[PDB]
Amino acid sequence: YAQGTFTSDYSILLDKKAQAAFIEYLL
Amino acid sequence: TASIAQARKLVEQLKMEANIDRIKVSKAAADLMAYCEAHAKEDPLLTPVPASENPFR
Amino acid sequence: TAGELYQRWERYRRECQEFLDQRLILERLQVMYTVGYSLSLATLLLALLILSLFRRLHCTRNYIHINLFTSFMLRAAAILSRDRLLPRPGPYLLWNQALAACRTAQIVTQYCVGANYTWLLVEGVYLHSLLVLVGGSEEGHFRYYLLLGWGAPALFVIPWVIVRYLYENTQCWERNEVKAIWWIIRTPILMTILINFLIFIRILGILLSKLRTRQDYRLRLARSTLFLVPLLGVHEVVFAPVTEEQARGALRFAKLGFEIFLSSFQGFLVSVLYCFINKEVQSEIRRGWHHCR
Amino acid sequence: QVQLQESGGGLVQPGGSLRLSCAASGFTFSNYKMNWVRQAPGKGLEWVSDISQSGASISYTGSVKGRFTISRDNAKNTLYLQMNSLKPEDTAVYYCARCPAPFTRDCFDVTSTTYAYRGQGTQVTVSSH
Amino acid sequence: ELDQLRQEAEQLKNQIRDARKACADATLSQITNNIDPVGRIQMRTRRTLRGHLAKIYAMHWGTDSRLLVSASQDGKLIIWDSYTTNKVHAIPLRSSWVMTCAYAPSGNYVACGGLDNICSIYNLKTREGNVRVSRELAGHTGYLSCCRFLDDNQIVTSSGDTTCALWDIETGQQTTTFTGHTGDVMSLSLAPDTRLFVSGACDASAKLWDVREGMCRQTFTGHESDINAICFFPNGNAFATGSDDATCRLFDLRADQELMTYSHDNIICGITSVSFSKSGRLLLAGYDDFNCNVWDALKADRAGVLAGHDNRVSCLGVTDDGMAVATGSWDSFLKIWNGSS
Amino acid sequence: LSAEDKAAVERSKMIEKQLQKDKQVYRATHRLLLLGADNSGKSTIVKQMRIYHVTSGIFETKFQVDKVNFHMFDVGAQRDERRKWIQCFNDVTAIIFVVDSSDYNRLQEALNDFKSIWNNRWLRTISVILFLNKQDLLAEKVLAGKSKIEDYFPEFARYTTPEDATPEPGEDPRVTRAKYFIRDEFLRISTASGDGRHYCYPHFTCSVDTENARRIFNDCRDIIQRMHLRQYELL
Repeated sequence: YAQGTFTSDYSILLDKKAQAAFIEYLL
Repeated sequence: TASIAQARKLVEQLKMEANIDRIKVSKAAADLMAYCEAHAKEDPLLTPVPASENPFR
Repeated sequence: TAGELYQRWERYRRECQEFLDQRLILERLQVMYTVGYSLSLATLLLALLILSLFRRLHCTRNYIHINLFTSFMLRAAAILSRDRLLPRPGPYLLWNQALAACRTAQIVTQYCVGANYTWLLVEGVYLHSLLVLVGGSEEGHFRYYLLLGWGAPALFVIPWVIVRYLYENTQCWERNEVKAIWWIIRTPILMTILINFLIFIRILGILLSKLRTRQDYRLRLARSTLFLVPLLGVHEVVFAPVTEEQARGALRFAKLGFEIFLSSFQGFLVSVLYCFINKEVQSEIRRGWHHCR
Repeated sequence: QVQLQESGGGLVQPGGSLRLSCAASGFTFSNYKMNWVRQAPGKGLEWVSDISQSGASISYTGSVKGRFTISRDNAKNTLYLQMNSLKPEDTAVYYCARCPAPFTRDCFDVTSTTYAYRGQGTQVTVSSH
Repeated sequence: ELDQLRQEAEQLKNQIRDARKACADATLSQITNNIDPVGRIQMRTRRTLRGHLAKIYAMHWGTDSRLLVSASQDGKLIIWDSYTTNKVHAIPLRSSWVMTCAYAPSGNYVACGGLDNICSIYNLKTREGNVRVSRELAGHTGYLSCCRFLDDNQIVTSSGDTTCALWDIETGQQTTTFTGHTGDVMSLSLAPDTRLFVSGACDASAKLWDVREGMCRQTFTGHESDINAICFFPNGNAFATGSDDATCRLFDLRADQELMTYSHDNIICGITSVSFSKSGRLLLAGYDDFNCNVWDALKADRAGVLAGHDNRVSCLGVTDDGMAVATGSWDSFLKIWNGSS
Repeated sequence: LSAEDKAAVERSKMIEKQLQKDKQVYRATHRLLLLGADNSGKSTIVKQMRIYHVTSGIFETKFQVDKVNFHMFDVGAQRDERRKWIQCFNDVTAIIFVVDSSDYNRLQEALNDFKSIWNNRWLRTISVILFLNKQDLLAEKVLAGKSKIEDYFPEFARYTTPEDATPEPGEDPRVTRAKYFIRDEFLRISTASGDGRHYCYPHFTCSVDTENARRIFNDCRDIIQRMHLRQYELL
């Protein structure tokens, strides 16, 4: 099941980028 | 002998068959033309009948 | 997760008041695999049309091909529909109507993938029963095949709705935190794939006997297996060599990309191999065109 | 009237030669695979040779291979078969018979006891006075 | 001895040939040169009847332009309706191999027969409503090719042993036998007056018989291969035959010679069934190359083509009122064609 | 009006229900045509399976092997000319052609009969199960040596026993060479024009043999598998 793993990896890989940017945006 | 019986029958068959009256092709072809033209109006396949009356919708 | 971060962020004020390259390659895969998916939707629809409305080709074999083809659209359309939604934080930077929509779109895709995978098994079973089985005149199993074709994935995905919702419910059924819940849907996919491998071997064993009896040979066998591999979807078994290893590096992305590649263009490949190459339908269009002219 | 009267034949000394010509009329002597069936005394009809629609495909029975030749002339409307080195057991009545249908390669009933498109038959005898 | 008889036979045939040419002033095409073309003829498959599992070898329309009976090599003899497609009977045959079928003019009886030398006859309107074989007319040596119901009590069967016979149903015996052709009799067609009939054989000659007298009257030799099918002109003074050379020839009774040969250079297959229209102007011919050709009797023109069949067409029949044309084939489908204004 | 029409449709529904039942049994059984000459052991072949019993025209024998039914037809009373009734057997599973190997005289007639069957337009897709019958008498004729096959087939002096030959243990080399020459004579016709639509299945058979329905079964099964494979374009 290629599809599921790709969207699971993409689910976190983009989510983590939002985190490390949200804190940096404050400062 | 079977051969002699067949040959006698064939000659007798052809002898009676050859003694028939033949109508000239000009008259025979005219009769075929006359029949086709006479009944051409009542032919529902050469000239299709209106769909209001044919059974095959 | 991200959502937990804002929850603890707000509560702090209550007391007070009293990773770049991997994204790019995934994006490059995102355009690549949606190109194959979109193309496969366009090309096979032409194949399905010219093969379904033609009363000349209506044998039981083409019924499965009709049903196999329509499972590719329904699988490809669901992927495009789910990818179109994609409620990504970036689309925004309170929200509603999307987290529940992502639940509905994803759950359709899960059944859509299961329908496609189990229909490849049905075609393998029917072909196996057409050669190995003796005495059965067939034509009476189509009731069972339709049930297995579309009803089998229901048993794979309906429990997945219940067991994940009450145990490890996520935002929109996209995050796979625990690999244990990743089964129930993945395991039947593997079981169907493994069964097809046994059926594929059996047919190759029979076809070897047919080629050896009447004796060039090496070319005929090579074309036949590659003619048969996409029909039973058996190429996927060699891209899943016990994932317990999980090698790290660019090899994992390269292996996943090739695995994604074949899945994306499977619909177009199956459409062209059994609608265009097939001489019967190709030559039949000549007979139909002759009447038109 | 499909008629296939044959010519030639008669008395020939052993080891000699003879030629049979079969002239076909009443049908287009083309797109028709012809044959040269024969019948020995006291034996059933047997097949000797055949020729294709326009030559280029010729076969013979085993016993006559290398001794007989068969040729056709579409313009002349004649079918030819030339014997060479006659042998005493070759005494038989030879017929020319065409295939039942045109544009075909499956001539079916050519050695049957009765057949519409067979010739009258030419007698060939190999003996000495 | 033998030479004395054969010398008369050759001379006698010469007398007939010279006599025929004497009464040949102009051809039919020469006279019909001023007759205006029929025009392009388009036909639409109004109904398609399915239910036969194997190839269809025979069909016959009913007297009421309805209930065509068709026979197929799976051992079935279905009686259709041609309106609403409803099947009326599915009579099963003792022998799976059937080469002909018939429908009685009264509509009560249906005949059969094939590669079994037996012309089984079925009573449709039984007291209990169940169809059972009423008679098994045996006596033919070769297979049975065609059988036409001449009156409800007699039937003329053409067999593959170079004979045609007239049976009496109640007695079950050959009332008279027509020892004619030297090859298999492949087709049969009675005159509209039910007095004479014709028969095309495998010797490329179609004879004409007198049912009452029992002996052949005229012999027609214009073909060059086995005659597969033969019909009658609606007036009963002409007939058309189709053979293996892909030619349909319109013979004449009084003139005792052929008139036209309907053919084309693009057709090499060979006719399997012929049938005239209601007025006789059209001549449909079921060819081997999967489609039929709608000829024109008065002038060979090939007005239309009914190209709708997968396998070869082995059937043809025009209803009594000439409203529809049914063409069975080896694909196990009967298509009922019709015109369109 | 619809009251009477419903009765007609109700009958048409009953007829279709029985036709569907007969479609399964029609497609379950295999129909075979048996062909041969006077000298061929056609009757003995039939009598072998005549045990399984359940003007004349055509005979039929029903024998079933491994729960698979076969129908086996043999024309009884038909004239010499067979170019018109042979078209009825264009849908049979296979043609069982029986040849008397130990004749040397009508062998050429047997070869011509096979050639016309192979090249017939309507039999172009029918596989032929060849049964070179009466192999036991061939051994006696060859061993005695009075009659020489060379006298009828000139191309026998240069013939050599094929490498793939599998003679019975204890069979004389002369018999093996002679029996395989006849088989290769028929297969030369079959392989000349039969590409993939139909094949020949030669079988050396004695006058009496307890395993002949299995040979037909093991070879009709091959025909069915090949046709299905060719339907999928895998062959």
